[PDB]
Amino acid sequence: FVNQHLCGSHLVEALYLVCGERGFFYTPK
Amino acid sequence: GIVEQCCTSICSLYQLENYCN
Repeated sequence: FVNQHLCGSHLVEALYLVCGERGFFYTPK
Repeated sequence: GIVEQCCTSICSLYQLENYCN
């Protein structure tokens, strides 16, 4: 998922993988 | 922001990792 467009749910999937047990926050605003 | 940028353009890994807790 590096070097690609991450749209919609795919950005969330990428964040989940990257951040691991830290978790993350997602803010479309 | 991020949701926009990484969709319309291409973000580096470190831009994503800025949103980890």
